[PDB]
Amino acid sequence: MSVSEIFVELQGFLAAEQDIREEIRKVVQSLEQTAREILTLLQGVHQGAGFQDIPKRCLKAREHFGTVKTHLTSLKTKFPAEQYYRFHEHWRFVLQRLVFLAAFVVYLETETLVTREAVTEILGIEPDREKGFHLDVEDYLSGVLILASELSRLSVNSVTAGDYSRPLHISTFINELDSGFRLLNLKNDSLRKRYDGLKYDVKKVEEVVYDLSIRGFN
Amino acid sequence: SVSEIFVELQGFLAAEQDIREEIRKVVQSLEQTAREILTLLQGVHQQDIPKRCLKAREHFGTVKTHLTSLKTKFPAEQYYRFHEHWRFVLQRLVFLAAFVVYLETETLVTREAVTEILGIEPDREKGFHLDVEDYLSGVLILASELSRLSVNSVTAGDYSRPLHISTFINELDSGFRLLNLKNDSLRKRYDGLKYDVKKVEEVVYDLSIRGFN
Amino acid sequence: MSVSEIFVELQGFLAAEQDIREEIRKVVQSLEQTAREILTLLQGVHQGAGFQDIPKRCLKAREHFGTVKTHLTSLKTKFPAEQYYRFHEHWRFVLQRLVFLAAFVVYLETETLVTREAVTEILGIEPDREKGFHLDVEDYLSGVLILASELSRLSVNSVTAGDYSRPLHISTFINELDSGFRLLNLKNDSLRKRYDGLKYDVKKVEEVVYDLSIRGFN
Amino acid sequence: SVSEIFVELQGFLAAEQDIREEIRKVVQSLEQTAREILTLLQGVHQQDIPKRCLKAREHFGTVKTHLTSLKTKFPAEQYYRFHEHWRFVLQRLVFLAAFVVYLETETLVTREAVTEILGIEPDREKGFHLDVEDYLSGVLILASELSRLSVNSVTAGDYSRPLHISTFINELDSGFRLLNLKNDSLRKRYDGLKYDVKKVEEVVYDLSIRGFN
Amino acid sequence: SVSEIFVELQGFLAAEQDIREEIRKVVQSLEQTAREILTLLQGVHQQDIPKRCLKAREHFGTVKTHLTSLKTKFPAEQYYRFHEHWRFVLQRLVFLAAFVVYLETETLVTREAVTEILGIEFHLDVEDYLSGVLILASELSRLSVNSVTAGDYSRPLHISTFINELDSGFRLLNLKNDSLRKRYDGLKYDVKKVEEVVYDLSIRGFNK
Amino acid sequence: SVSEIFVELQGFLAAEQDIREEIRKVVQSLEQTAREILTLLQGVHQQDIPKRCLKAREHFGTVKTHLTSLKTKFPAEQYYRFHEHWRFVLQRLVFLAAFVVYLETETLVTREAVTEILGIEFHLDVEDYLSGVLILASELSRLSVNSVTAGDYSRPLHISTFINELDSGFRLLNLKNDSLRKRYDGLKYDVKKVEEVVYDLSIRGFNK
Amino acid sequence: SSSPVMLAFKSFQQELDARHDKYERLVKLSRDITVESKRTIFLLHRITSAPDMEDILTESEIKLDGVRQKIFQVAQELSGEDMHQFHRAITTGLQEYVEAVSFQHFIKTRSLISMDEINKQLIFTTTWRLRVTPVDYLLGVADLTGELMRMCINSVGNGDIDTPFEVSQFLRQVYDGFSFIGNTGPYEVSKKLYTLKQSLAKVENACYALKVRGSEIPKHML
Amino acid sequence: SSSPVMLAFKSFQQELDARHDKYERLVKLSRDITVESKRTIFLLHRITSAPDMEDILTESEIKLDGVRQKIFQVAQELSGEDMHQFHRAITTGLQEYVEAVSFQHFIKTRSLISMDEINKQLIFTTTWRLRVTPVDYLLGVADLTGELMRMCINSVGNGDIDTPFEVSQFLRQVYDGFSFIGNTGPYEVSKKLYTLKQSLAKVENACYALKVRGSEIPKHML
Ligand SMILES: [Cl-]
Ligand SMILES: [Cl-]
Ligand SMILES: [Mn+2]
Ligand SMILES: [Mn+2]
Ligand code: NA
Ligand code: NA
Repeated sequence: MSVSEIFVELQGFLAAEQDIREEIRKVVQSLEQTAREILTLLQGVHQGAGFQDIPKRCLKAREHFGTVKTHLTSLKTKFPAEQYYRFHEHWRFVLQRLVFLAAFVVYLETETLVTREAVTEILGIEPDREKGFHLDVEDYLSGVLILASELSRLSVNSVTAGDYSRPLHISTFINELDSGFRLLNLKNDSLRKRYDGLKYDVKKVEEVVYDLSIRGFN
Repeated sequence: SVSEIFVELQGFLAAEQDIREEIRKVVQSLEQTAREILTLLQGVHQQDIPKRCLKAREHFGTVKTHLTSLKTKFPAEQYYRFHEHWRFVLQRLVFLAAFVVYLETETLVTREAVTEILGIEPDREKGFHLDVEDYLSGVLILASELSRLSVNSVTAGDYSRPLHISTFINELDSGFRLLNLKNDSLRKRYDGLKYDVKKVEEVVYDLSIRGFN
Repeated sequence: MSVSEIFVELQGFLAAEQDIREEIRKVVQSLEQTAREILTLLQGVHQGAGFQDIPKRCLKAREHFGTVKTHLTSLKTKFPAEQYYRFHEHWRFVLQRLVFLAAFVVYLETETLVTREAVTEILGIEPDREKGFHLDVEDYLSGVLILASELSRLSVNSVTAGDYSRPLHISTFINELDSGFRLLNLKNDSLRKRYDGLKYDVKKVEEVVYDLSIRGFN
Repeated sequence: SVSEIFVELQGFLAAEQDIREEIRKVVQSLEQTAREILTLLQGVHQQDIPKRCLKAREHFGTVKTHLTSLKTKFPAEQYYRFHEHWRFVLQRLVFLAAFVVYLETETLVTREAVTEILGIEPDREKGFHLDVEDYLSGVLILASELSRLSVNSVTAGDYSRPLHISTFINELDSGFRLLNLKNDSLRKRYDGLKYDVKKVEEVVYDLSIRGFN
Repeated sequence: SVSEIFVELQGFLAAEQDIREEIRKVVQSLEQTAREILTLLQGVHQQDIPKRCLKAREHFGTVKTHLTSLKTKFPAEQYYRFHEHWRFVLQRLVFLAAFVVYLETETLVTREAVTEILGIEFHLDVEDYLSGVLILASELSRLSVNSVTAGDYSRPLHISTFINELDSGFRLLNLKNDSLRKRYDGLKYDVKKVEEVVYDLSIRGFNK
Repeated sequence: SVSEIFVELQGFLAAEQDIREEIRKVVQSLEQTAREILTLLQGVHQQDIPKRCLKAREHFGTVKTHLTSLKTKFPAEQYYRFHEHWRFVLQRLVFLAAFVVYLETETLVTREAVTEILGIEFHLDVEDYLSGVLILASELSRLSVNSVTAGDYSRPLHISTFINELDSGFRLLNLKNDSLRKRYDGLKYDVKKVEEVVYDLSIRGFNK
Repeated sequence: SSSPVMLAFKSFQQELDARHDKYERLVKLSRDITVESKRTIFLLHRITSAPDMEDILTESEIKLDGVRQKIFQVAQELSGEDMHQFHRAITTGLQEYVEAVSFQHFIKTRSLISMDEINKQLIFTTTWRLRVTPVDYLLGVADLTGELMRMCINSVGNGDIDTPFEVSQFLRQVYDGFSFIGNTGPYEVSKKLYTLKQSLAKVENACYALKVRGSEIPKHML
Repeated sequence: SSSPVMLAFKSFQQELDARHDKYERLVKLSRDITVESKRTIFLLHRITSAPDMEDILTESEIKLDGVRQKIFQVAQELSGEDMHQFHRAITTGLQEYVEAVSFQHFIKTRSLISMDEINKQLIFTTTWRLRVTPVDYLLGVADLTGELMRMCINSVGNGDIDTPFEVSQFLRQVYDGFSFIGNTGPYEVSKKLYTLKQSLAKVENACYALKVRGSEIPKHML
């Protein structure tokens, strides 16, 4: 029967894209675990008490990012070009996380913001031009905001560990982030929702810098 | 340094936002035209049918041009990036086509035939695709329109249609039973099929006990 | 103090618009009660068993609508022109209800749909031109949908009371309503939400007409 | 008969929908300009202030023209019909004006003075009004910006500002205490004022115990 | 320690997750089989009963084996909460076993019999059994209609007394507000439809 | 009948609604007075205590009279559920009475004393009293800061011991998850701020 | 520690603790009233025109007796306290009881029990009493509606052709009553109105189907 | 009526009714475990460095004893049943118990009690036993966090300058643990992560304020 033929065909197609869904599920679990490892690793800087080998931690981190580059690059080979916007929602969270941790390492290294390109390169991702994985401007900005929160927390803890120079640099920085985000007319209304938190971050950091200033700490 | 980053980024968000604006205009067009076609057909529940199917066909004439215009509003690669903006009107056009072809031949359009009517590219190569999920969704909409059509068909004095529609809808039911639906919204729309099937089966029952072959 | 002067002034203003809010509250309660009276009155047609003086019920209804015209007209005198879009939300529900009951009476009389103008006239309302109360196209369509539901219910009950002529006219009618709403590109997404129910009404009525047809009732 | 009703109605919904489109464009403009002005001022937490207040003032120059353009997008009678489309950007412009005038004279703008800056009509007659609620909302935004400004002011080595800002914010607190807020969102924004007041009071405390008059 | 504790717990949750994976595979297989069987059973909606019943029961073999190779890939010493997609498939299988037992014998299959067919001693929850039976009742309503359509005016009358005994049976239960009560609320509608069929036949000279 | 029953009930609900209206008016008046009194009390945040205290207590007259003309416009034979805006005003009044009693005597006003001031025998719910007291604690934290700002380095030290006794007092309560527990969670923050003030003074030669 | 404040908060912790305990006890009592009234409603659903109606009615009347006993305890636990402070602890149980007794009473008399009639049975002498609130009443009656439409579809399912129409009329009057109340009653009773219109639709559709099916004279046999 | 079907549904109504009753009983037992464990947590909040710490710890240890007794009853009520069918009836009580005992145990040892250590005390011989699930554990610990930040702000409020930092470190490790778990655990434990980050923020801010205030050498007297 013609109808039955149509539906056995569509059955083949569906099974196929479910194999794709399965593969992507697995790889997303791997990147999620590597993201958790890098997370617990960099979150040692908050316990400033002691040695805290921040440059060493940054090295280990770069390693885990290499692993993320190979796992991530194991996908670009399998699936068609356009498909890489269809299953986006599966790796949106994990991707924004990896962007975050990236910008975190690079800040702990240079006290600046990773250009989006530098991020794609660290993660092993094709630019908007080449076919494969891409870094949605949305995912980028999201990771940057996660970073802003991480840096306000690290500001407080920095003061607690006797570090009075770091809070200042973090104030300057987070302020830069705020002005930049102000330049933007926020498309998407979940991104704007995080932008509402950015203000709380700025205020918190500025308040730390204040609490130092008025007690005679530059 | 950091401001230049948010400057270029401002550029990209502005560009993409414009892309979404254009896409929205075109989709607004395809939606109006879809309401028109759906009108021509809906006017069948109260009789010259072939005529209505022809008129509907030239209307699809307009639809095709609008789709080709829409192709030039975004990179063909970023299809599923903006798919959600036309998902509805697309499933709806698939329904209207399946509807025409049913009223004409009492058979189900092939996915390829639908793409052909709409003037879009086959799945095989680059262009504007017709997702399997969108297709099956338009087909479910068709099933509903059909149980409705069998009821109104009896009210109109046509006792032949209800039987053919019962056969057809049962066939669709089997076909779907083959499938293993994962997409949630599609599963939901499919739980509605059982209702349509039951409806048409009961119409045929009503015809049978009253001796109408 | 200048600031204190600003705020005592604004205090006067606020108290004022709260007196307006209070007045409108009262009048909305009056129109809500008259709407409940007309509602219980016209909802006797559903118990078709017996006399059901539909023309008499329509007379009483016209009376209550006169009362609604005087109560409603007691407002247009007090408050500025533009204010009559500010406090809209207070009488949106009641207004859509009165539109409904209006269209209901007029259908039970003539089996057609009240022109929006005819409705404003029955309620004692100024057209879009004159200053005072106006009938938002939104409120109108809403009342019309409430009507559609009322007429599907009345269709069923009509069959139950032995009336087999009414269900037919209701089918024709509700179908007209559906086509008309189809002509519209629905602004507002609560209006569209009711339009989703209109489809259920059409189907129900058509099914009644079917259940009659196949049992030999024209 | 019934179709003509929905035809004229289609006309009216199309018209109104266009009105809302135009309104949306203009409001998008006032929003961009508002981000610009807010930038000029925000750049005060790190020093030439009067200059920034002048530049901000000519920016309001642009704002006024855009508001007069917006007036010609809807009947002046249907003001509160579309008020919600610009409610935000309006409260925000009121905030920016109150901000300029505070940095200039350490006093609170009058509502009338705000309308004058924006180039809109007084409450007395026809035109574009400045609601009392919108005004008070912009004033609350100002209070927040001010507790922030006193903190950053101490960090900057200006120990004079925090005291004047404490006086000012306390005055606003009293004034609001006079009011009997019914509008819910406004009440909400006002429960935030206590936080600002407490903040500035604690800044002045910190200055005092450390012998800074 | 705290670290040791959270790697321990990470362990427990990882293991349980793997379990959910295996159970997901098995469930997929059983949903496949269940669909196939339903197909081979309707069937009567299209006529020789014993034949298609034999086909079905033969397919049940794959079912029993897939249940046996599960009492291992999972310690029944709990047993975990998730299985509500597991109880979905289980309920479908109950419905199909009851369906076959009905087509053959026109009786209500017993719990003991159902477990004996699917290969269970692991347990078959009462709620799951009654849910399968409710699905049956629905299929039998539909079937009482389609019979008449096909000329079989005798089957609707057997299905009638059967499902009426079912109604009185369920009316004996005191139910919580859960899945079971929700499905049970549909019974009265299945019963109502069957009753309508019996009436249509009676007033048209089939008062047998 | 059914009609008679629903016009009866329509009656009950109409009456109760009117009650809510009267109570709304009275509440409005009392919120007015409460604002005025708070103004006359801060005040200390701006210096002669006994004077402003006399003004406040004089304003409390309007309060007591408005409470008396309420035990009539409402049968206390229930008493209705709505009053959570009623208990808001009541809690504010408790806070103001405790405030005055503190400025004068630097002690915690008693329930008996508060009812004796507002004109109540109708009852004053315990939750409402403790909520008023919590508001006081907040006002006194703020005040311990502002004192220092004004040069009064002695008041912060009285407020300290007072609010610490309050802390230990509340730590005696076992609370449900309601409004009261939520407000109580702020106590520790008021206490924390006062403690910070005491520290700033001590290390700067005010160890008295 | 022996201060007037610490002592005052001791009496406070005692008073509060006491109220919390009484509350929990009333919650358990209300849970039992609820469960038992629900079982009573099921039992009344067991009824057909058959012989059983009588002994089912007496048996259920026994169950309801038990429930009233629970309520007796509740009354005791209350008297000496501001009831509108413990009310939110037995309100569900009360709504359930009203649903039950009004259901049974409809079966026996085909009429809505009144609030005063419900309260009459709720007087206990050795003398404690309890009064269902007009809102507990309206809510338990709203609940009664769903049970009535259930009974209607059941009676249709087993031949009955008079019961459906009776439940139909009664439900219709009740609906007209809730509409006559409207926004005058709490949001709580308004949330019901929806489900109410659903049950009314089910009943009215049942009766429509009957009327349309029992009116057909079939001129084609099988 | 004497049919095999009607009889089968009699045994069904009996089985179900039995499970429903056992369930309600476990709900009341769990409610008591919860209330009592909450009162225990408050009592432990009563603690300062003062003399009382000792007799408060023993007294609370008595309370917890009582709770375990409740749990003993629960264990009895369970054994002979599929626990993952009655679990959703005592899970809140179990989370509360874990919160309590882990709180007390932190006070006494400044370390997180383990799941096995919790279960040890939950063995009763005359022999019944109960096992807290890893999810009941993770959840009761998440709850423990809020109590810890409360204790931190309290100790700050009364001079204590070592406790704040200890609660800080411990809470920090716990947070790092919940992050190490991530999406691997049920949605239920993820809903916690938010409140967790809130409590961690409160604690860390406390310690920051202390460090910054105790490090200042004031060269201006009053
Ligand atoms: Cl016939
Ligand atoms: Cl100093
Ligand atoms: Mn019920
Ligand atoms: Mn807790
Ligand atoms: Na596809
Ligand atoms: Na105004």
